[PDB]
Amino acid sequence: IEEIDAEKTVLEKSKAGAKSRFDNYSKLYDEDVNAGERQALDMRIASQS
Amino acid sequence: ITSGLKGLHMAAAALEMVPNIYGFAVGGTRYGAIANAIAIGGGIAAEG
Repeated sequence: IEEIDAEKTVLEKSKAGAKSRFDNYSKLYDEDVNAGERQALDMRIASQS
Repeated sequence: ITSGLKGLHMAAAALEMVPNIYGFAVGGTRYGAIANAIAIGGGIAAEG
């Protein structure tokens, strides 16, 4: 039974790692473009104008 | 170093207005040095 509790601990660790990946990719997905990237699109269209 | 270098072109454009052929033939100056300098400045701003 002590072994099976240690296995619950290792699944806690893997769960925390996958949760960190999920939150970090969701953050970089929803913040889709930066400020400076939009500034680059501004400079190109200023050159076109 | 692109510096607003169009000022440095406009220095030459302003410096070339005066007629240089003297004597009998009078004139000979360019007239379109100004707009040519404004043109090369408009190019150099886009490159910057």
